[PDB]
Amino acid sequence: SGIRDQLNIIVSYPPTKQLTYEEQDLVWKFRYYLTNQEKALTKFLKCVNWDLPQEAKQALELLGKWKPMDVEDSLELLSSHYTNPTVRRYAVARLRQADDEDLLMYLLQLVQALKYENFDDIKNGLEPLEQDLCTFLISRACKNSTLANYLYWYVIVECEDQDTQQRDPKTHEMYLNVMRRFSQALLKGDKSVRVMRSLLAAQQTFVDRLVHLMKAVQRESGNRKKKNERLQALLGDNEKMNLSDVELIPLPLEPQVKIRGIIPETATLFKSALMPAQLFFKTEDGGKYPVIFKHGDDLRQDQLILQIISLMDKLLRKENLDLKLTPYKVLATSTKHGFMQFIQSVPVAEVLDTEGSIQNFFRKYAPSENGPNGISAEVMDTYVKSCAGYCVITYILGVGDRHLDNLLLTKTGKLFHIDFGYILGRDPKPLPPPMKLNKEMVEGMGGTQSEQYQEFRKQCYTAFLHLRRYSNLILNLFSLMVDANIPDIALEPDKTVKKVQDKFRLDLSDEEAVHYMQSLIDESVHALF
Ligand SMILES: Nc1ncc(-c2ccnc(Nc3ccncc3)n2)c(CC2CC2)n1
Repeated sequence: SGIRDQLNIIVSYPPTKQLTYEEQDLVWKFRYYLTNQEKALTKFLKCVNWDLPQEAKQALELLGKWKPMDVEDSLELLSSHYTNPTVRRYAVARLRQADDEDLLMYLLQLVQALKYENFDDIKNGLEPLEQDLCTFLISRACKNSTLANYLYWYVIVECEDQDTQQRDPKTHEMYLNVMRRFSQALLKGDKSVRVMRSLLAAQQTFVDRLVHLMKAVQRESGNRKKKNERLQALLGDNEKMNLSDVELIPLPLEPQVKIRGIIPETATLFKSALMPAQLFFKTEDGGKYPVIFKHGDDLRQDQLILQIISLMDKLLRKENLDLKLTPYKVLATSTKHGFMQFIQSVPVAEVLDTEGSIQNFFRKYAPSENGPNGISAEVMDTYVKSCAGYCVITYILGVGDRHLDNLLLTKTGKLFHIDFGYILGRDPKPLPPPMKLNKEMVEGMGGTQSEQYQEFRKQCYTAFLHLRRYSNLILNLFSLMVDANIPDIALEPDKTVKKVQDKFRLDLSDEEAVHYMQSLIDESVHALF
């Protein structure tokens, strides 16, 4: 039997690779032989004409007898492609074997995946073991405060979405029903479950008041110094604003952190057009949590990229590879405003302007005599690792608008990227390089002939080989985002996944891919001359 060779190629395919008429009839011919292969069920379900009552009936029979698929593959079954109630329930049942830690990593996409669900089932669950996506998400949210906090904010922003409201009123109403269903489930739950609902309410009003505070500061006609004094004044008045002192509510940005209020004196506005605020949150244990509060911007694209960077960091750490990345938290509280976790760092542009180079900066704040080029071995290892991680991650996500004001550096050697306005190949200038690696980074690791540069390339291959192994999960997650109001996705929804897939070079073998990665680093470093 030599047919199993061509058959195994079809099974190993990416989730978004369309099966040809020939491949389709080959999978449908050998269905029963494939019931022992789990990664095959995925390929089997896309051969079925679900509009044919006889064909669907036999397929649902095979589903039952089939070796259950991994959580990662069940995500495909929740995309717009499947409408079969039984296939969608099967996906929920497989997603259920995953723990809350993995579930949270997928929550952003699953809230999107609700627009592919039965809208009538969602509405009818409202008061006048085999759950749908809505029922499952609420079920898990009632048992986990962290899960419930993100479910609240991810859904509220979709309700608030005015573009969805006018261009698709059916979808907007479904999300209001998802919110109503969640609120209903919380009020019907235990003593612990019912307090969760008032905590979400408290956070909502805190955000509402914080929004109002931002608008009140702009009433002050004066300069930034006068605007800052205005911000600090209003923040001190807890009778009026009620933001310096509040009952310990979870921080929307990181719900595991409970807060007492915002320190009024250390609160300032950033020198930028939209003037976002830098706010220090008093935690329950007397600590400080710096946040950026942005009003007049849609953080949903940055929220998606940072959620993917977080997943890629977790996947790499799981493979015993800590590339010292900065997956800072981003939570959108509206389509008009949101939070970002503040990381203490210096933009690479300010590094050059004040110290001349990265290596000078490193020598100033972290010197070591026997260390490479007079810099600490720990700081240098951190920098080489982070450069590598970000080089591969930005390449995969096709991050544009890379300039030295949105490349940040820490004194501990951590290098990270911010502001993901241009993603999936888009850039302000035409013909962008596929590898975003500038001369400043190369010079920081001691030039193209250093041992650090060789380690950097090595780390790049490792990271690229590890992330390619997780392409199925990443591509499934991006596939659930196709119809989301994410600017760089909404431009070409139908072409989005393919833009990510091509970066993996899944056509090449592990050895060929390392060759491609080493040449791509070569050609980009070459172009810098
Ligand atoms: N769009 C955007 N995306 C991310 C960040 C961000 C996120 C996390 N940490 C930091 N840190 C710094 C940044 C600039 N200078 C020092 C630290 N910045 C920022 C910078 C804030 C001025 C608005 N903007």
